[PDB]
Amino acid sequence: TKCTLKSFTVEKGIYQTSNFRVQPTESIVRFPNITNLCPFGEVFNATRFASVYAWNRKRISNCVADYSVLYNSASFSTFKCYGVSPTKLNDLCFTNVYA
Amino acid sequence: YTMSLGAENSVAYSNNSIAIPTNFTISVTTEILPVSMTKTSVDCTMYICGDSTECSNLLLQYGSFCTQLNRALTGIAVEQDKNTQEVFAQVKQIYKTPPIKDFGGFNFSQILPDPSKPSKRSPIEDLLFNKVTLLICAQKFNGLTVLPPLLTDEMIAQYTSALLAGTITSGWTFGAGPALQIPFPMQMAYRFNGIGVTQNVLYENQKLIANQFNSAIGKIQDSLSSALGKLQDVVNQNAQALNTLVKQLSSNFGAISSVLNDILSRLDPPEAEVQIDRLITGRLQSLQTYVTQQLIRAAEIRASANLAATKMSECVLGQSKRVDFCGKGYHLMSFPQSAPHGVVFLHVTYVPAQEKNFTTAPAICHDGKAHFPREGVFVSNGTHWFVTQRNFYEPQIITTDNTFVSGNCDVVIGIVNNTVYDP
Amino acid sequence: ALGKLQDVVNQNAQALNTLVKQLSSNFGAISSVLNDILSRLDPPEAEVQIDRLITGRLQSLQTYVTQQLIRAAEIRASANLAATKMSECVLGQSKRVDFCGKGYHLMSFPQSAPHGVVFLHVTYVPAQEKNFTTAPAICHDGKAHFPREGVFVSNGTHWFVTQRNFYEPQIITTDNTFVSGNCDVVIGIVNNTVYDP
Amino acid sequence: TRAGCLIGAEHVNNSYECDIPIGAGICASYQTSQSIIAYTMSLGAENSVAYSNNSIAIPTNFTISVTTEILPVSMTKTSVDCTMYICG
Amino acid sequence: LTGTGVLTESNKKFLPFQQFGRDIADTTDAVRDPQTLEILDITPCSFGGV
Repeated sequence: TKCTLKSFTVEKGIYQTSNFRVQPTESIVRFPNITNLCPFGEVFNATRFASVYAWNRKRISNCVADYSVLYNSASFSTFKCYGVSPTKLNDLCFTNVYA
Repeated sequence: YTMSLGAENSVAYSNNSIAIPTNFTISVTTEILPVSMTKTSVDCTMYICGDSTECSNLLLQYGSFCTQLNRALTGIAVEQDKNTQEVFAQVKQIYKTPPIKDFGGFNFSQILPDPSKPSKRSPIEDLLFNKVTLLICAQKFNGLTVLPPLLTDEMIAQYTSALLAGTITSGWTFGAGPALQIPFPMQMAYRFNGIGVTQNVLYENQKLIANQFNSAIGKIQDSLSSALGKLQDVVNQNAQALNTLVKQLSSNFGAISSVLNDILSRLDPPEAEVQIDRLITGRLQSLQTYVTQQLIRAAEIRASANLAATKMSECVLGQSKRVDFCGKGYHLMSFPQSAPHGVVFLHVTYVPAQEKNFTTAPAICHDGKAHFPREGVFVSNGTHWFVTQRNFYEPQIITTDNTFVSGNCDVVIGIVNNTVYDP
Repeated sequence: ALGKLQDVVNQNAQALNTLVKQLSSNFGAISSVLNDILSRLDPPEAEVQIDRLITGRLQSLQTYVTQQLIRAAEIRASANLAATKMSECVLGQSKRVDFCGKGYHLMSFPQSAPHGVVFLHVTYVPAQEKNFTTAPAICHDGKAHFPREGVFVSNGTHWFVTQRNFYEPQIITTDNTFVSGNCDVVIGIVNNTVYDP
Repeated sequence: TRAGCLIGAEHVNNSYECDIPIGAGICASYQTSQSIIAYTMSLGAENSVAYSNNSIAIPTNFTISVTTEILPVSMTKTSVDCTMYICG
Repeated sequence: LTGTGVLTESNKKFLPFQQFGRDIADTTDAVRDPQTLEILDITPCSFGGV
């Protein structure tokens, strides 16, 4: 009361302090698990690529996505992710991955 | 259509023409006044932030704003508590109705509370509470709590029944000192005597005034049960302001999302601080607009509660000679009723009904001496010259203690020659 | 006490203290001092810091103007009440019930107050009580007599006329009553003689 | 109760004058060895007026009573300049 | 989607193409499990004032 009123001689009455809240202890994490793995080897290293006007389209779904394998295969020049953190891909769920 | 302004009549004015009433009505009229409203309190943490830590970190440079808004809502809540305590406490003493219900023909049964009901209200208070209809946990999970009022509805009805028992047994002595008992025909005759109507007018037709009062209370009973828009729009405005605050959470305000956990699920705080601070600015602007609207509404309900406390102290605790303040007509007494977040009065007014056209003279001439009336008017029925009071036609003959002399007769442009009886 | 004069000064002084303490906030800037911001930054990148402090201090100032105007309306309403109470309670005697004190109002004295006024209402309060057996009319010999400005009371043996706010027992004469009709039209009436001197 | 969950206060069956208002017809006070009590408030004296068809009460003495009533009239006249407030 | 609250049982079945639930103040108050396929109600444990 002295903290929320900022005096040391508190007059009688009704005063409001912070409310009674309950701290959670556990976290329950619900993802569907997939045995299959998304293609990255022949996607990031193929034998022949097309031009820029006829760009190659690939659909990636029904698999578990992971970016750990890209850090040991080859040294990329630019790795830029806009609109989302690159370290928070595993904390979300991917929806409609297109290459 | 072009709107009309009522009936279109001319008063048939002459220089010697007087309309004295002969018969009359006793009409009780109602008046609806808000007193208080719902005491809501908004905390900033659950409203703006919720259960977020960096939001409470970033809100500390807007913390005196939230101290100011909590100060404003607590001041509004104690102001409406002071408003309800100021309106429904004019006596410090609770008076009760005697079990004998002989009031001189007056039926006080549907404004006094019924002990057979589980609640302690009158039936007019019952069907007046039933007309105003007052999502709760969904608002309270957001941080929008509603404080309960200080005086409960049983306590407001108990104060109302105390004021009613004081108005019936004492009338106006209990509002100006100790309660002096007086029977109700002499009390209602004193309310006539405060106008200018003599007491014998009531004492000769007491059953007619009692039947007019009981039929008029019955007409108020049938009129209210078949509105209360002075109390309904206050609850509608307050509930619409709270629903405006509820739909002032889905606004993005120029950010990518309106949910803070949705923002934290996809952004790091170096690229999230500007969007969360934009959401702080938008939600604090919404809350500042709500506090400004609630303060203007609290000033309006405070002015209406000051008017209601003035009307209770001047119409309930006494007879007011202020015209069109306690009803439409010459005011006799008023009866307060409890209401959901307000007060309802029942202003009983003397209203004259019939009228006849009379030839008059401001003074008469008996023996070269102008006789002016003490408290009445000279009228004529064509041949005979009579003195009557200003609200009923009582044929009284001209006698020298009913008039007073002033000078000679050739100073008044309108004067007649008529013999005083001089007994 | 004098709490209605103290709460106004407390609200105004603490609102000025709120305006003083609102200058220390950053509002989303690197510092709350314009001298510190202009000392550590060039003008072509400090405009967002100065503009954000202008936005925060401006919003706090308009908040102060809003509460000060609402409190100005409240003190204007209370002072219009005070001016009406001086012009009616002090100048003149008011018959308005519970407007110039508790009781029948006689006169009032204003006193000067710091940012206010204090009235000293002098009110008639009646004291003590005696129960009397009363009647609204008396009957002498077939004529119903009604009191002019008082009430009929009785101590048990004789019938007297007295006024309604003080008890002086007077002999019921034909000078202080008036006749209206015959006796069998009033439900409460007594057969009591008039001396007729 | 309806105002909420109150701890650190003893409920009493008596009713006193409201000292510290709580809500829903409940007020708290300090005087009950001495601890915070909670009670339903009183509204005044419980009595009835002796009414009858022919009984009136006429006062015999009186008390001239002087009461006080305090109303605010003015407040402090403050002025704010932006060039000295926001700026410097 | 991360949130805080108390997971209680429900009786309002969703649709086979629906997964999500939302109310008048855009808070998630009903949810679909990805494996159990059971409707669960979210009630916050933050209810009270001091």
